[PDB]
Amino acid sequence: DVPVNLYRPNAPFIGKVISNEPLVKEGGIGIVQHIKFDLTGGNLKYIEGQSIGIIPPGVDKNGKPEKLRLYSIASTRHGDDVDDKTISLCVRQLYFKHPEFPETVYGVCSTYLTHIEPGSEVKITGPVGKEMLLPDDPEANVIMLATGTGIAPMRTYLWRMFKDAERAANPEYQFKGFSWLVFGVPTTPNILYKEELEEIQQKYPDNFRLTYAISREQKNPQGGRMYIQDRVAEHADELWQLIKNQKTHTYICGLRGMEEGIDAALSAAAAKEGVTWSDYQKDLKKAGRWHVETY
Ligand SMILES: Cc1cc2nc3c(=O)[nH]c(=O)nc-3n(C[C@H](O)[C@H](O)[C@H](O)COP(=O)(O)OP(=O)(O)OC[C@H]3O[C@@H](n4cnc5c(N)ncnc54)[C@H](O)[C@@H]3O)c2cc1C
Repeated sequence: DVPVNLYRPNAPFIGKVISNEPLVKEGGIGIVQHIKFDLTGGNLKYIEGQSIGIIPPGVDKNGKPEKLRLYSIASTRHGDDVDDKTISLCVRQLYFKHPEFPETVYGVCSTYLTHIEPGSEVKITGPVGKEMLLPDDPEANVIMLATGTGIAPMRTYLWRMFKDAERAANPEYQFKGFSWLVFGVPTTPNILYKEELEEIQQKYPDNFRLTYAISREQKNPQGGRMYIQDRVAEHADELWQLIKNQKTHTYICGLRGMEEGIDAALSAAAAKEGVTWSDYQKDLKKAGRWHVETY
């Protein structure tokens, strides 16, 4: 039922770049690009929460061909234009390292993607993943805890739930539950998809709550920079109350490291009612209601 491995690394789909647009506004940190690919001429289909592989050109330091890197799909199954013809990614350029020659390290696949030109042919594999799927139940509550590019699967869920053209295309999914996105980024210009996220909250105030953790602009009560874990702590009792509902799903996505703080916050909330969060969470994971993709 769920499409998986329609294309594999030995014989990838060759897609064409339609557009490559910047998501970090002036004054932000780093480069994150929204890249849309043309799927016509192949049979790549996918659903919300899945990933695709991209195989970048070139060889590694040992002269071996570069292998695929996975990227969370950032578009709904219908693509950004709701035409079933495209797929989009949300790609951050990876960079790092200290003063030792050569000092500048640029990630191979992310540099390739973030600098890619419209018209370029790209090797795509997948789709893959069954851990980040959105329930078919339109009355589900959906908690979304994202940092940076971890917004990608959240965009797929939220667009499907709330975009006019999506609602028109999906007669069997008219979302009437409650969704809450807690989104951590360093600056306001780094709020990926800010305008569209805020448009959704304005239009659906009873079905969508938007909470930011902006590290360079906000401080937690302890005086440290504000991170997602701090917002989860701030709203721990509330989030726990929602998690107790049999129909609530929670999604966590982004660079590894935020899970520990999230668990600590929820553990303290649950303990007040005699619940050991780590046990409850194991049961949630087994039930398919606790969804994590960190990298
Ligand atoms: C399921 C999944 C979903 C993903 N979704 C997205 C997404 O939506 N958007 C996105 O941008 N990325 C996403 N990623 C990450 C992506 O797959 C790549 O790993 C990333 O883009 C970097 O690869 P690259 O070739 O640029 O870097 P590569 O050249 O592989 O370089 C990566 C290497 O950098 C080395 N390194 C050394 N020091 C550091 C350091 N301080 N910080 C980081 N690396 C260091 C590590 O050894 C690492 O293996 C996802 C990954 C997974 C597994």
